[PDB]
Amino acid sequence: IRLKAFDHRLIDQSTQEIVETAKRTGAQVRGPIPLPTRKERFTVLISPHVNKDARDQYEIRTHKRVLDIVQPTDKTVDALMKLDLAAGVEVQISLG
Amino acid sequence: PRSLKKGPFIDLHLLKKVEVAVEKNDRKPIKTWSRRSMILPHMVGLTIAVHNGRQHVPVLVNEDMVGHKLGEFAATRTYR
Amino acid sequence: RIAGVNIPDNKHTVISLTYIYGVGRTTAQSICAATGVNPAAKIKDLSDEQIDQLRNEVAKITTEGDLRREINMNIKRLMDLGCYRGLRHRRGLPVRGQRTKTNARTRKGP
Amino acid sequence: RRRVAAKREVLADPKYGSQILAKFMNHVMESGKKAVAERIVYGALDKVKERGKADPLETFEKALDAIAPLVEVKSRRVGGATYQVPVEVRPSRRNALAMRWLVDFARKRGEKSMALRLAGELLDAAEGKGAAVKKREDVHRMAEANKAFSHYRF
Amino acid sequence: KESMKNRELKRQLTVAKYAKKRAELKAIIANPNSSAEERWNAQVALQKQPRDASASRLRNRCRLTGRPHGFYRKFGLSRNKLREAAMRGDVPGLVKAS
Amino acid sequence: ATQNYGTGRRKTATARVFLRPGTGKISINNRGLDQFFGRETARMVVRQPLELTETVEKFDIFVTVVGGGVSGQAGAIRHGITRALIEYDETLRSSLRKAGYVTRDAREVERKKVGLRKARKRPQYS
RNA sequence: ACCUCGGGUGGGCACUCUAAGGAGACUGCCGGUGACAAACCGGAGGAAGGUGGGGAUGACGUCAAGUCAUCAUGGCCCUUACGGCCAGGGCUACACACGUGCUACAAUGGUCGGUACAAAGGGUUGCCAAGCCGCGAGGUGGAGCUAAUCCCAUAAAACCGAUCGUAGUCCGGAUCGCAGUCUGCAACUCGACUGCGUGAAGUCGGAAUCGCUAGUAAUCGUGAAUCAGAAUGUCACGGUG
Ligand SMILES: [Mg+2]
Ligand SMILES: [Mg+2]
Repeated sequence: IRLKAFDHRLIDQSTQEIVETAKRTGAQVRGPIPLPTRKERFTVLISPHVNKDARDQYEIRTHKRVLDIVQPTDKTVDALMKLDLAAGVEVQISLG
Repeated sequence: PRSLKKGPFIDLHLLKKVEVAVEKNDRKPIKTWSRRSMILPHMVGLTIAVHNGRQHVPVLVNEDMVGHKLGEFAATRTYR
Repeated sequence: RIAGVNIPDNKHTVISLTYIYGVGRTTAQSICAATGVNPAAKIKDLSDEQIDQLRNEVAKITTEGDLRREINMNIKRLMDLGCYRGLRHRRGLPVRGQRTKTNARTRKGP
Repeated sequence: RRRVAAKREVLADPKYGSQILAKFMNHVMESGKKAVAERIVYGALDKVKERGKADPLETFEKALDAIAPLVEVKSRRVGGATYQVPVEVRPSRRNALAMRWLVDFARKRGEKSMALRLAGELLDAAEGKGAAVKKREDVHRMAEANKAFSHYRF
Repeated sequence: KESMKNRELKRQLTVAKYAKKRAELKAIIANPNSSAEERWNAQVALQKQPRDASASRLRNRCRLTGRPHGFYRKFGLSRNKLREAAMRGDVPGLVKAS
Repeated sequence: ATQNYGTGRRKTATARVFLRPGTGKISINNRGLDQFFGRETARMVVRQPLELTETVEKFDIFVTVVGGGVSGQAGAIRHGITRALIEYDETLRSSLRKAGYVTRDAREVERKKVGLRKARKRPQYS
């Protein structure tokens, strides 16, 4: 299982929404593993007509997060996907 | 430049206004705005009116002009 | 006369062949490879035998007394046709398409 | 100008077991080329052991103390007349004045085989005929013409 | 201008219109096993198309503003409309950092 | 057991240092110590906390170091082995706090700032 | 344990690493100093000691500072053209003067042959491997790949051996002749690189004048944005110090 979102106050708060709501149904799912983080810097110029040394630089992040089942016997999380997706979490399934 | 896989270059409308204009021989200059094309041994001795940018200038085609394009014989900038 | 020109002494062979004016540095590394002369020895330590084989190679590339003659006609062909590459080459401007407004001083002097 | 400046220390010379030589090695390094400058200082160290039978540290110990000066001028302007004042060189400062004079005259020695340039500098200053020793004593002579300005408008 | 966005709108149509023959005409030429007689008549079909079909004639301008310089392709915005739209929390996942 | 784990980081390096009783076995990344660090003074700097605590002959030393620079890995071992020597007791604690070996050197590289060219160098005006 | 000796494999959750959540530092404690009061100077412990280092954060205002050509708008003019459309040319012209920037002027170097260690980042309209043919830039070839997996991708300086003997040079590389490949409908004015040849000025640079207090100056590489193609600039990350 792999998860992609934009802020750690969603994506690392929806794993407990999956770890609790799958281990309850009997199957063993281990602890989630972090991945390296995408970081993209964007330095943009700020003045309309030119004055070059005034700048401003941003950064867009992307948090990744990987789950790991042990015994696949539950289609419970397959129906509870619209619940576990909330606003900006994308879940590609790797049911190991 | 223009590597030998893609060997020659000439323009299409220029070719029919020359190859047919060989069959009725040199009694007129050829007024053409194109400058991207070379000259060829199918064209030795003609009269071309190459576009300066604001007029056409005549060209006396010789046998030893073959590799160079038409752009080296029209002017651009004066500097008197 | 020695090999077309005079050749210095107390030097290695590839450095000594460089002054023949029509052979650079990569070309003189082939001539000692094709003939068999060791560059690691000096030109003093060589034999007066195999220099003809060095002189054979000079009779196969060019000679500076005629290299400068023929390269002038390459310039001279560009001038008398009145092409743009020979148009500025008559005057003294740069040729390859450098910048002219400033800094092109090695074709105009001080 | 609040007084701020603390002290950082470099003391490392394992292949010879020295301390003055490591600080001298930093005055030879250019742009962080330490391993290049390390073998030149040893390269001009063994030529002295090749030349003199004594341990060449003591040749270097003697060559410092005939380039190192005692007093020097200090152009403190009164604000309406440019004066110069001969001042006592602080004991901490007087090491680095010789080591900085020594290297700059080695570079204009004009020999071949660069470690031989610095080799001849450390041989002369155990005697006194070096250009660093001649540059030392000339500034010593500048102080006594300046000695009238020692305390008075100083 | 407004008349200048409009003339570079229809360039995007004419590139995406043909878009398949020019792949084939450049598939013929690029083969070393291709015959030059099959290449020379393939040269004829390129130059008799209208020249506003190549991607090099296309110019990616800003979609809301139209300014040519200062365009990014991880957005669709200009250099100076991107700032005003990001301070209002619109662009998701985008913050300042150090 | 007697295996002792030691880590140490300096200038973006990281060294796993294992320490156990042996006879002078100094091996790093399956290489000898004189072979690994080619022609530098830091061949002895890795021994400097070891010969200070008079244990140069009494241990096996197994070192695995990653990342960093050439002379930055040698500093990682020197910081790394001092943490491995103080797993025993605090008898050699005062012998190393006074020696200035235990503190990790915090001096890391600084980022390029806008307007400037280097971290602090700026172009010339007139 | 296994191995074919590659964490290759079974395996392990010790670790490094990754990223979440926490503790730690407050002049806290010791001494002196002050009105013993703010504070100050020393001291112990400690990974860190006196706002630990860096970054974002710039008050009331100034210069009718800059921008009507990013956009928005008051007014004023054009509306058979001061608006539209399409070819070629142009902004890259060129006795000169000023601003920043790169190489150099050599022996702490120059070549040749081996050999050692990085971070950070981009890639399913793309990366484009192995093999393969080319003096070389490359051409075939098509894998793997939607990314801690695959590719970009070989870090360079350092080290080791050799020659080079300080000569306008085995220094320097401008100019220029000739021959090639790549993108693009198209390299003439006007692209970038490759081969071969030629080899300049330059022997550390007046009056003057600027940058910097520590992982800093100085020096060596790498990547990204824009982008069919095209960086000595801009932004960004590390070595040695
Ligand atoms: Mg002051
Ligand atoms: Mg590009």
